[PDB]
Amino acid sequence: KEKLNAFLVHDNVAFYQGDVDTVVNGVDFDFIVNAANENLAHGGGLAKALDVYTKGKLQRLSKEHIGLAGKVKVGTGVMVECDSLRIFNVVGPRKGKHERDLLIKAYNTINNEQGTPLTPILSCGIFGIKLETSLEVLLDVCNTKEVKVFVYTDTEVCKVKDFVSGL
Repeated sequence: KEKLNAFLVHDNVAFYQGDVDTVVNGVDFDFIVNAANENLAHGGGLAKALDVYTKGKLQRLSKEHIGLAGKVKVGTGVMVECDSLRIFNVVGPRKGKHERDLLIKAYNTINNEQGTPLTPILSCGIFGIKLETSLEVLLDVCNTKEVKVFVYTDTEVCKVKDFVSGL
């Protein structure tokens, strides 16, 4: 019944390519993860595209609760319901000394949030973390329930395939 076919499945993890409108409409999932920030201020990248999608109910239901007490740590997420679209706003780390520990935390919050996640690969946008490093942590942490992962570009799709080949 799923409209968009995964370009790759590895163990419990299925990989899709599309923009936000494409994956929200084509993929079966309980909630989508927004790769976000402390004040929840949507740039900028996937966060923008999601807020355009919403719109911008995401930013409004945002702050709101940021807002209500009162800002979000690296990460740690804030679920919002935008119509029939549940958005789990997760703060991934910036590149840095503690990026692997904070990446572990972020994916662990995703994995422990009830339902099938649709997540991007955290922090490999302007945060500067290598896609393959964030994907390594994603697979290590998200190792039981089914999880769906999306990327946008043909470059990203190749990096995912090559990394998964090496496994």
